[PDB]
Amino acid sequence: EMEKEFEQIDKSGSWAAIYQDIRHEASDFPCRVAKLPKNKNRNRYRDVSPFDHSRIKLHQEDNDYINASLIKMEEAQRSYILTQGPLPNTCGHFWEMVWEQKSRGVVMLNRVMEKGSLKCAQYWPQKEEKEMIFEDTNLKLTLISEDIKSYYTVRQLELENLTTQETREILHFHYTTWPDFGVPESPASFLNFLFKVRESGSLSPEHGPVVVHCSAGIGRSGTFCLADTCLLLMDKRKDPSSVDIKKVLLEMRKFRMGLIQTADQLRFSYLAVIEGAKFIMG
Ligand SMILES: CCCCCNC(=O)[C@H](Cc1ccc(N(C(=O)C(=O)O)c2ccccc2C(=O)O)c(/C=C/C(N)=O)c1)NS(C)(=O)=O
Repeated sequence: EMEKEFEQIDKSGSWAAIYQDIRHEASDFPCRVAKLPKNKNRNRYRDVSPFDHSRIKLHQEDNDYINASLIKMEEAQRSYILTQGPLPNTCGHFWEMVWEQKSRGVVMLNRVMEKGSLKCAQYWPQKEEKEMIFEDTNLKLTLISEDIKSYYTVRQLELENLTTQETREILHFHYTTWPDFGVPESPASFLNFLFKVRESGSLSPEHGPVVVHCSAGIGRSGTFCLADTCLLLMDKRKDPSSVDIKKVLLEMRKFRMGLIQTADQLRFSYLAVIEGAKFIMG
């Protein structure tokens, strides 16, 4: 029972200690491509890079680099591409990735501006009649429809490979209420958002991996993938109480560094799973 464990950590207020154990135990792999001088402007943060072994490669002989990692969860049979919020100069790379990986959905967990500064480039069109064209990767993006709700917005986008004239519908799930500081009060809206993404089929095997990002693509984005996999596993195993969130996180960290950046985010992940289980259980 993780809820029982949850209350113990709370009781003895040892979240930071536990979060630190995970940090210490976390995998560590080379990120040589990410560090090449030629890719300096393709990274938002100097200390956030994709491991070479799990990085997403753009299908171009020029520079195949993009700060994105493929998190493959074998047992849960779920895959996620975690990436950084695109930069002014990497929006075309971003959509090129979405196209080449055949993703069905993009999940955004932050706002373009937070705390008064830019945390992500405006990579999608805001008005139907004003489509976007990424000349460097030869892609066209058009806002087809938008549905603004209280805690999130879902947008229907059309991505066109100008080279082949081929087009695909891309769903953009934007969680718009994540607080500037800290984590949400309750995982309720976050969980609802998660189920909305699921219900769309964007997380399903018939499509490429969903693309998930926030600013660095490790903290909030980690919370999303962690909660989803844990819930899925509790649904798959005949003994749901065997699902160990700390274990799941360490496994995910083998594919991208620093998923879950604070003790608050860790605690929140527990809440989300526990609360999500009480509902998803039936
Ligand atoms: C693995 C390497 C990490 C080493 C530390 N590096 C950093 O914090 C940063 C990168 C970095 C790492 C994690 C961040 N973070 C995230 O959840 C996220 O965006 O992935 C959050 C982190 C903590 C709390 C909240 C958030 C958040 O956005 O919710 C953020 C976002 C902060 C913000 N909202 O302004 C930035 N690098 S640098 C050059 O020192 O600035």
